[PDB]
Order: sequence, then structure tokens, then C-alpha cells
Amino acid sequence: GTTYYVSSAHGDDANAGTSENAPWKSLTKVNDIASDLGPGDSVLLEYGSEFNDQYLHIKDTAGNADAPITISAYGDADEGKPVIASNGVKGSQWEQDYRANVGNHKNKGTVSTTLLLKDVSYITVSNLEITNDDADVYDPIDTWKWTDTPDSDGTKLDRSASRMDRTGVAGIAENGATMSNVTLDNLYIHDVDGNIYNKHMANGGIYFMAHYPMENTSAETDVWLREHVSRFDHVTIRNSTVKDVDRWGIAVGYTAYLNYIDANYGDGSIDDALIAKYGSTNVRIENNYVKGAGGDAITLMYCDRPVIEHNVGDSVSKHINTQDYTQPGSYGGRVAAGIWPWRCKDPVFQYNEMYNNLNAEHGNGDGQAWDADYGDGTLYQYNYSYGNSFASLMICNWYAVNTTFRYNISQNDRQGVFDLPSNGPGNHIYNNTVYVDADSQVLTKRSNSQSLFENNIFINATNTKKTETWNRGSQNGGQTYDNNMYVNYANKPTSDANAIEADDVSAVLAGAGSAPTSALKSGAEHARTGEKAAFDGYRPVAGSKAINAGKVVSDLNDYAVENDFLGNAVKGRPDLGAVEAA
Ligand code: NA
Repeated sequence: GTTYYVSSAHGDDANAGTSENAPWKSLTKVNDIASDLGPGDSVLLEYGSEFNDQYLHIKDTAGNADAPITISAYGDADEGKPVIASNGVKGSQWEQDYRANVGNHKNKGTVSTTLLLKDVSYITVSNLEITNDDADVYDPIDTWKWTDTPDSDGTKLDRSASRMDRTGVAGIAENGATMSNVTLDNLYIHDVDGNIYNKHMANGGIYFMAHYPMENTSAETDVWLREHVSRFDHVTIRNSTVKDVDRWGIAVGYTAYLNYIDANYGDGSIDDALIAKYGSTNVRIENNYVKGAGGDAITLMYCDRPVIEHNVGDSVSKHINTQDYTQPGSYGGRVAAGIWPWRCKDPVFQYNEMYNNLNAEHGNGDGQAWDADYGDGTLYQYNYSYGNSFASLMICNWYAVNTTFRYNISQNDRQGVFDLPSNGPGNHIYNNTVYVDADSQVLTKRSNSQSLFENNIFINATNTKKTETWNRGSQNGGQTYDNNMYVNYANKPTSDANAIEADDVSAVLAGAGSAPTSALKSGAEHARTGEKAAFDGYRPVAGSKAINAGKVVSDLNDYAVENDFLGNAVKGRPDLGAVEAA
């Protein structure tokens, strides 16, 4: 149960380093001891401290389950969280190598990381503040606007394809072993000036990823690698803010072992034992705020039943445009969505908010709040989206299958609400409420494939009775509708024989269009009940035609109906849309 103290301002590196009286000055000292830590051991940084040009790497060690390694703060809360700032320095730089093709991507190279956790299990990092700033780079999200001239705003970017990859925090498994019980709590990562382009290097706010311990060159490497898997388990990332980072905000689970997970795409189903063995289990991503990532907000990759809840994404895809994403090379990737999964099995995304995913007008080929990408059994529920530049939800191409999307609310998402380009079968879209403004419509123009629409409230938030295109394409049977409400439309889907039609949204819900237009300044999520309840406009009014109008639903993907958008138990015959009448 040893416990180190690092100050700076009060510290001195000649000191013993143990006890509050005798703190170390720098993190150089922590790094010399870092590999020997230490179940029950800790390293407390002093609130107020500023470790400029420093970093904290921890390689090849662990806690046990009775006593994890800490790394946290000490002293007066009110002095502000201790800063670790690596400023890209030589010491923070390491050679990253997946040791395998991981698709059309940089898989290998130099990386600056401020807080590196390489095969460290039973560790918990908390109450820190992490930067990886470059003074040459500055384009803050708080004052970002699109201008006719690049870097007009007193701003400046490094648009080089070969820009050094930078991370705030990286967790790396590359021993052929599990890395487990890693917890990140109440961190404030920002100004990680990474590579604008690279998706699968440790490049952005937080990134967890796994490598083969060696290149797969023979019969005998391939027997071993099949059994000995760098993977994650019980990774928890909560109460943190990531802000002004390139590329990814928060990404977890990309792995060289996709060479076995993706060997046979088949019909897009994903075997339970495959994803359990080669993928990351018990990943949880809770109560985070992500703002002004260059690319995607939060993304789970190759994860087995992860839980993504109470997070707020906001104004991401900042550099996915034609004036910033100028060197895509043969890698491409001028696309980003909000909060979503890649080749996961039955991920649950619930009670999230996603706002203002940017730049679909300016070269972001996606720009959606939610994206059930390739993967199987994705569940998006009780989420709110506002103001995304391209759709609320995409279901992406052949191997995006068995999606459920329910009890979500979409408000002023632009250029289509649902984006269904060549997606696989098994998708179910029910009890959602969508407010569709003149800048949008129900489906994206490029939509062409499967979804079953039931119990939804579609709201034409324009000043005429709109004649909507309810159907595009027929790939995998295209779009079928049953038991939905259409508000203020001239037409309905020809496939719906249980249509409920309403003339005027004011007799259907208390105040449609009135949910927030912005994240809370703190980045915490909006209240749904009590004095600050931000969603009461989407409640059905007395005599609403949405009361007891929905069919009992049978979820295509075996997820039992539990509650509504506001935590209320769904009774017998459900109400239409996302919110039951009280
Ligand atoms: Na900067």
C-alpha cells in the first residue's frame, strides 16, 4: 500500500516522494517506478499542478481486484485538476504497430501519448486533465464557424497526412493477453492536436486498441494467435470530458484480431463465441461529454454487448470538410457520425444526446447522430438527437443487420431523419417521435433498403400539408409501415393500413420542437423529470390521438419493451411515439 505524491510548485525531485510532506517535482520520477506498481499502490498529483512537457506511461503491470493501481489527485479540489501536458515531446512518443493488416489504414508508426497504459490491468485513473497540444494548431470548437476562407477565424491547422498521431489517453493490449478492469473517471482531455485523417492509430482523445504480439507469418504463429488474444475486458470510461481533439473523441476496441472476427462476413450475424473470444467484453461508456472532436464522437469496435449510456456528443466532425480534410491520400475517410458501433454484438446505446454533428454540407459524407454500422443487434433507445447535418440514424450497408431503434426523439435533424443505404435485413424502428423541419424529410435521398416502421410519430414541422416520399428503393423489401401517426401531411405510406392521421401537432403533444437545441454548458445530460425537465414538450396532451393508439410490438431482435423516453413503464396497449401519457 505505497503512495507517491507529485507537486511541482512545492515539489522537489531529490525527495523521497512518499508522504504529502515530501512530494516529487516531476513525472519523470513516476515513470522510473511506474512499471513496478503495484496492487494497492497510488500516485497522487497535486490539484493546481502543471506538468508541462511531461507524460505518464505505464507498461506491463497490474492490480489484483482487492487493490487496483490508482493515479489520481490530492489537496484542495478548488485549485483545479492537475494538468499533464506532453506538448508532443520526444519522451511521449512510441512505435505503434498492429502487426497485421487492419484494413485500408495507417496501422503502424510514431505516436505521442500523454497517458499511455500498455497492458496494465486493475488500474483506475481519475480527476486528471490531459492535453497534447501543438501551439502551431488552434481551432477551438467554442468559436468555430464555417468561413469562405480556411483558417479565417484567427485559427490554424496542420493539414499534413503524415502529421504525427497524438492521443490523450491510450490503452494498448499487445501481449496476446487480456487487459482488464481499467477505469477512467472524471478526466478532462483537450487540445490533443493529432492527425486529422488517421482513424485507427491512437489518434484522438481516448483510444483503446489491441495488437498481435508478433506478425502472423506461419502455421505456428497462426495457431498461437488464434488462442492468445490481445483484447479488453471491464473497461469503464465515465464522467469525463473530451474536447478539441483530432481525430476520434473516444474510441474503444479496434484490434488486429479482426483478421479472425471479419474472416467470414456471412450474412452479417456475429457468433456469440467469436465476439466473446476475439472481441472486448463488459465495456461501459457512461456519463461522458464529447465536443469538437475532428472526427467521430464515441465509437465501440469489436465489442461484445457494451453499454453506452448518459453520454452527450456535441459538434463533432469539425475537420471532416473540404477546407480541412485536404490530404486523404488513398485512405479516404471523410466521414464521421456521432455515437455508434462497428462490428459489435448487441450493443446498447441508451439515454444519450447527440447535437449538431457538423459538415455534411461541406464534405462530411455521413454527419448523422447515430449509426448502426456493420454489426448485429444494435439497440438505440431513449436517445435524443438535435441539429445533426445529415440524419438522426443511418443503418449502413449489407452487414448492418438486426437493428432496433426505439423510443428516441429526433428534432431538427437535417436532410432526412432515417438513412437506409443498402443496409441488411432485420431492422425495427418503433415508438420514436421525429420533428421534421423544412431542412429535412423522413428518408435521406440515398435511402433504398429495409426498415419496419411502427408506432412512430412523424411530424411535418412545415407550414403546408406536405406530400412526403415515404418509400425509396426495394432492396431487402424496402420500407414497410404499420400503425404510425402522420402529423400535418397530405399523404401517408401506401403500406400502412393502420394509419393514424392528425392535422395539427398542438392537439397531439404539449410543445413539439421545444427540446434542447444545445448541450448543457457543463456537458452533463439534460433532466427528463422535475423542475429542469427539458423534454415535456413531447408529452401527449389530453385527448391526444396518440393515447392508447399503438399496437403491442414484437421486437424483431428479441428486446422486450420496458419503458419510454422518460423512464415511465409502458403499460398494456402502448401510446404512439416516444412518451407515454402520465
Ligand atoms: Na492547439
